[PDB]
Amino acid sequence: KETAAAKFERQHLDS
Amino acid sequence: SSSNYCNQMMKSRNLTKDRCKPVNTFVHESLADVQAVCSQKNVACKNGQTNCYQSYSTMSITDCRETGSSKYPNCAYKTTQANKHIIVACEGNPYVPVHFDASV
Repeated sequence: KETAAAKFERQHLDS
Repeated sequence: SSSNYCNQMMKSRNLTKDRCKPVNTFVHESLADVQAVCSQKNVACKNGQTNCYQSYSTMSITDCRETGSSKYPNCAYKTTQANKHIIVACEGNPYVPVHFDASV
């Protein structure tokens, strides 16, 4: 399912 | 959950569809520039472990913090925009950010 790296991106990145 | 940036993005990114999360920070920089912090200044994490890194430069960030009147289902956030150094904890191969430790 969602990796820790993927979760970081979904929760914190807004490029 | 009424159209300021934090209410909108916390919903879109699945943070507040099933709970109100008290605080969250969004970084308005490219993915690879945020990934680049894992090879920048090594610092201790708040918990004491040492896989945290601080960006050499400030980055554009939006802080979202729940108001004192926020109750699920109606989460509500105060939106604060700032330029700050970010501190992330890194893991894996490739060594990438997995947790947001702080902004300073």
